[PDB]
Amino acid sequence: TAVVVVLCTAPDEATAQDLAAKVLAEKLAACATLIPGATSLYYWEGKLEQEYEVQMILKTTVSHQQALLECLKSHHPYQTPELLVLPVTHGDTDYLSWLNASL
Amino acid sequence: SNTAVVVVLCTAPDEATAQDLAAKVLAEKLAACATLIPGATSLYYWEGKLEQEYEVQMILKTTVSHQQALLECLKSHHPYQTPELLVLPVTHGDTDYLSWLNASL
Amino acid sequence: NTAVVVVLCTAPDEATAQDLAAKVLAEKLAACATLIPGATSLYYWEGKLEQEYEVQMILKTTVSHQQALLECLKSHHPYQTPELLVLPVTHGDTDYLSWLNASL
Repeated sequence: TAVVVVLCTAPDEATAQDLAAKVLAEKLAACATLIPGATSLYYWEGKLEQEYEVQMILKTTVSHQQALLECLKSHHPYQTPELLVLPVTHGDTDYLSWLNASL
Repeated sequence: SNTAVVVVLCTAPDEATAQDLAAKVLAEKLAACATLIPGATSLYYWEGKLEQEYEVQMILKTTVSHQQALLECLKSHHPYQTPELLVLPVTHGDTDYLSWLNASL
Repeated sequence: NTAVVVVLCTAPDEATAQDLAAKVLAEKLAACATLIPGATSLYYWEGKLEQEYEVQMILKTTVSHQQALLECLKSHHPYQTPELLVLPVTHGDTDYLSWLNASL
């Protein structure tokens, strides 16, 4: 029942949008915030890369994190996309139960 | 020594609301600073219906001793019924920056 | 694999954000950097409600490199005391975390 935030990035809004809609429909996450207009830098096969991406912030619970990450990975176009889980130590009571009631 | 700090996530319907919300909690000294990232889209089922709304992502910084009050303040002034209100722990940061946040409160 | 963390840093503009990112990536203090332009930073400064348009940075590194990353980011940052906060990562895709660790 403990809530966690999940970070993921997608190559464009379309991919991010149905990636979100898919895990939401599967009830593996209660909410998804998409932030386009981003840029990520990193090395890949020896070269510094700079890609345009959409930042995804999903909310779920510890109990569903593994399943959410699996689902996101399988549907994600990349082989190994960004999939990170951050802990939440506190939140509005009403928002937390709505969120739990949604999974 | 500095009190532990936290990051608060909250979304507002538009830039004007995000700004009023931020100014309010900054004035109340419940938040040291706030970052507003407009252009966001939130997807979630609301009462069985898949919604897709334009949102302004807010990231507020404060200390653990003010988090409870910050959330309550944000909830009161927020137009939404059940606004997103989550708190993430900051396990480390630049000492000087952490002092400024503490001093600001 | 060492525990992974996320570092938040705010830059005054894209040029600075990208240079900071390129720099720490080259020094191997971070494995990835996500830059989000168009962000607004509100806070009080000696009586004035400051409203700066800045760039939100999200960097990925490990706990064994967090201090060095912060020190490199700070000194290369044009500001004297920029936002530098570390958030813990409690879990993640095994292959992604392995790649983050391998990158450092």
